Amino acid sequence: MSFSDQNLIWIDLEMTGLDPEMHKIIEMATIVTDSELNILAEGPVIAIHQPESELAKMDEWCTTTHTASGLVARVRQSQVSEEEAIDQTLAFLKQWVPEGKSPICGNSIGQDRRFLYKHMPRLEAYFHYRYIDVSTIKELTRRWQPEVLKEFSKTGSHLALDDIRESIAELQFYRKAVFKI
Ligand code: NA
Repeated sequence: MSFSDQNLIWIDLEMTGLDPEMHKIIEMATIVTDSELNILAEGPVIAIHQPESELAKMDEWCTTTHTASGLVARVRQSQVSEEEAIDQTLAFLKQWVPEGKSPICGNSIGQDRRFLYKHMPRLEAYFHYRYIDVSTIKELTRRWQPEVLKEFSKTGSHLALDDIRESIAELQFYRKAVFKI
């Protein structure tokens, strides 16, 4: 419909930890916005099954966070593998954005990309090599006019779709608060 090589692909992952070589993806969510950040479509929100041996690598922060959110129960009950999650996500993205055109968009999105390179390279390849990291703007704003940041707050639930919605909201806030274009 609104298919455009200017559209942006937003992605957030939840993982069993911070190390792509040791840990696994347990949730993924995608959103497509147009170039002006209007949300066009939300993609699959997928809890990815992992065995107990992989959930058992989670430290206290990860265990308590993902248990309290309900994600661990969803992971245990899920019948979706990484490969199937890639397939669902690509089938969604191909309807909205051409391959290789959108930077990867989110907060500290380089971390998600590391997990995509390791565990979902077919999906990593769908992105342009660049990064749209909303936290770049967060960090520059903290240094250049930190009182701006008290006008915006996040819930931070570590439910992947809600968190990527907050990433988009953060950039929308910066568009009005710190940009003049
Ligand atoms: Na994240």
